[PDB]
Amino acid sequence: MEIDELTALGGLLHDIGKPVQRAGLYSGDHSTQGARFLRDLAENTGRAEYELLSLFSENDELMIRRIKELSPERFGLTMEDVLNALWIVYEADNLASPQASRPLYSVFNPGKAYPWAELDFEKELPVPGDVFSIRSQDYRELVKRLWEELSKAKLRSDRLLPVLEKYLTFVSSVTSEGNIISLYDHMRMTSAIALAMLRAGCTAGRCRKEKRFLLIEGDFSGIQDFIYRVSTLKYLRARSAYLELIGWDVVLEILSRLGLTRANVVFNAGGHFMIIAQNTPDAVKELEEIRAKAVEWLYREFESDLYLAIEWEPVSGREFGREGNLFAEARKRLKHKLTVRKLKRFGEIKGLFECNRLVSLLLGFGRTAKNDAGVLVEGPFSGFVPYLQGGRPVGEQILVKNTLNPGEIPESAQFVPYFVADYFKKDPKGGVATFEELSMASTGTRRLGVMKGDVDRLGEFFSSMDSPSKLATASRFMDYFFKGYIGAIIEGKFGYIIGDVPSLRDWPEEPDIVVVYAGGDAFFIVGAWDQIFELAFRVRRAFNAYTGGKLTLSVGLGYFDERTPIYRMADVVSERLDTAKDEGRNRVFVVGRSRPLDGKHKLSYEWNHYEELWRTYAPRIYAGNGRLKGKLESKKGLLWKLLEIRELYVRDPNDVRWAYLTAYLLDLFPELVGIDTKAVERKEPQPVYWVDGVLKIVLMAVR
Amino acid sequence: PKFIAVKLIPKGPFRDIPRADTLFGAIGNAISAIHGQSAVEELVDAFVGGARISSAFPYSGDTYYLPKPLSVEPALEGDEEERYTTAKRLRKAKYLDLKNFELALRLRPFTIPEEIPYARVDVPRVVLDSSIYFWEEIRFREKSGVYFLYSGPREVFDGYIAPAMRFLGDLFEVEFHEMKIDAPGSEYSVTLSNALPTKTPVLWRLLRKRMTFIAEGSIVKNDPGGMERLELGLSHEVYVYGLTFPLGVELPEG
RNA sequence: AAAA
RNA sequence: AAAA
Repeated sequence: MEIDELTALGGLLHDIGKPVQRAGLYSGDHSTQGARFLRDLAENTGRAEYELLSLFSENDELMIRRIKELSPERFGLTMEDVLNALWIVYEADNLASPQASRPLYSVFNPGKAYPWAELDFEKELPVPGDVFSIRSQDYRELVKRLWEELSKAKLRSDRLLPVLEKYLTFVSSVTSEGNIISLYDHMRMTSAIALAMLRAGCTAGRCRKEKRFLLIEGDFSGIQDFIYRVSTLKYLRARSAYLELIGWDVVLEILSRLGLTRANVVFNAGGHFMIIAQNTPDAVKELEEIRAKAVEWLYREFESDLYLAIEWEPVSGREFGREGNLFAEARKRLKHKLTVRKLKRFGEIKGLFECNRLVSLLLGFGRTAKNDAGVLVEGPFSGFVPYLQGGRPVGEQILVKNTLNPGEIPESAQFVPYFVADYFKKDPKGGVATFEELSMASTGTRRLGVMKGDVDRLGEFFSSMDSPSKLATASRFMDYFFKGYIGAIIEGKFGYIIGDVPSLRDWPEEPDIVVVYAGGDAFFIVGAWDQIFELAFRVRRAFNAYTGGKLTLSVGLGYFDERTPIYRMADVVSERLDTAKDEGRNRVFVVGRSRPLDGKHKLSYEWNHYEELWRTYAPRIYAGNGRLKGKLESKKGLLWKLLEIRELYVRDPNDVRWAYLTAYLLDLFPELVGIDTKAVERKEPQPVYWVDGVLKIVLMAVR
Repeated sequence: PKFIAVKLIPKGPFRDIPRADTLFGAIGNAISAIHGQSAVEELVDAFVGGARISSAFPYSGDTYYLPKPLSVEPALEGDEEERYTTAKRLRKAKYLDLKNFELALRLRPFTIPEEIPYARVDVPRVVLDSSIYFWEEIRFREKSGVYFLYSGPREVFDGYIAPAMRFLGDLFEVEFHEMKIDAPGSEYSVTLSNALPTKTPVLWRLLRKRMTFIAEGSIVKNDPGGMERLELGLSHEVYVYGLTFPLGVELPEG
């Protein structure tokens, strides 16, 4: 041990009492029951540190003697060091911030609650639902697996964070109604604020009213240019993978040089990271060096393409909480410094005004020295050595893909679990499928499907967060939808949650789908055009259930000649995402369309509106699996005529010719024959305007 | 101050909205073809001596557009669901009309154009394996096109800029107009031209061409920019224009 | 390009 | 929303 490791582990384990009082193991309240659990655990196995760490869950005279009985010297600590750790973690617990059957209520919708489950991406989709009691038999099963895992874990924050994450993400931190904070998140932010207070040199209300903390934020800018402008799909995934490693290399560099723990990472999603740190002179000097060195490396490696904007703000304990929302106000002053810094891009290089192994982008990567045999790619501070199943890992830190389990890695190696959505269609060769092979798998027209998606007003959602631990639950839960569950949605899971969606075919066992990126609040996914079309609706439905029906996505879809260069496809779907946003959010740009430019005609559809149109029109004309209804085999012409009629409505929505034509050649589309006054008075389009969204899709499927 | 606006009236699609470095390039070239290098040397002297041209900007009828100064981006906090939404359209806008440009300079409220009088158009063609390539063309709306500003002696304009521009039209026609831009007195300026800076700027966007320019709308403090003579083995010395076209600009304290 |  |  040392005071650092102690204050961090104590921050983490301060509240381990909560699950043991709710498992009914030791009669008393969470404080004493937590002490008893770790003391019981220390005497089992025989690890004395758990009895030292047991002190945290509990005018000091009694405690002074309990601390002496433990003999601090045995662990290389003073009696005085332990008193600080305990007072620090006690303050850290307040700043991070009634029955016992109460579940975690959803941060997306506080009126709905999570069933008890452990974080498992392979199992069922977390859906906020009706408020149920959690039995003290679910908590008892938890506390046993929690005791089994802690018996084996090396007792460093990196081996403890994961087991606390497996088992306590879906546990309420405090069993009050409308409570939104995950216990795991409360625990990691208490450890975060604790280690920072220690590092800020404060001891024995000083650090609370003083600016002893830094909020550090890093935002990458030019990500689109870095990723989508090249000269193949393989390359695109490789650049995407590369950006995530560059970002980790900078995050772990800051944690390493400031003497901090992965618990100090509030979030690392979508090219944004936030870290809580000590406001010391040593720390600001150490950040400026890292900022300067990371920018110089980006400039040399990719020219002006990929910038990293790093800023920090001095902050007090006050500002981690409410007083009438100081935390959001602090985060706003930080954002503003980041916007200024993004308008001074590469200003940290005074010199300014005078790929062979990439594509290949195993269980993770070793973060080693730049100069090391086997280094496949390099970041600004470190080399990355691929960690393969049949091989041994290399480096101080090990990045491990899509598990919270350390595995057969050395005990000196820092465990850094990272989640990535990397689903791809496997080809006969076994390689990741090409634009061409995906396009070829399409129903009817051979086109590549491309979709870009975005949560609406994420910034707004995050700024109604009062506390670090709230924001930590918000960012993690948001990130895990995209990193954790989009793979499962692609595989065809959650059929009962998703329901009937616009579809042109039976969902394949192995979909013609490759993810480029899914993380933070966004996705870029390509595949067979008909499978991409359906996937937009599956993802929107999964996301609606995942939130409380309180958060919305907008999506841009496009259907392209497989020979269209990436940069065009990305610009067109980017334009259509932007269009869906500007027309009101919670919209999908389904297909390219013509319209009157009278300021009344939206190009995108409201999700529910398109889904009702599909329900209404598709079954009357489309059999499924590339097949028109029997009625329409010899009358496929009716469908083109409706589109020709719709063009004369687009020419002039006011000229009433289109209505004469609709009556004459139509009982297959009755709701298009009469003029709808209801729409006219409401200043909205005629039904005919909307129908192309369904007909164009059917006609693509049936060619 | 007051300036000469050079209106390029387009007789078909353009390939690019030209910025100051390529306008100077073309003008310098034309003058070489008409009066020889003697005259190129004098044009350079006039510019080093205080003369300036802006980059080309859209006009529509009697409406002149100017680059949105980067000064207003950090200031945009001057509803809850209206701030974020408008704020993302202010950040996306490349151009303001003359009147709204003059308001932005003094950090007063201003409105964005709703239409831009041109359209970038990626025209596709199959390249016989087959691939698809795009050529971008700027199609202008009706009575619309592109203009740039000249600041300096009338004799440099009459003797070099005017004759250069007619030769260059040979595709466009050219007409000249007086333009007044009200700008506040200030330690700080916006450039209406892309520029090779001599100091580190206040606010900027980079522009890679290999040369590193700051973009039209960037903010400088007493940066006149600079020209580069350089040798590419191609007979004549080539001059690269990166002088600033400064208008005074009020900043927020940040 | 709403944290890609 | 010059991939109207």
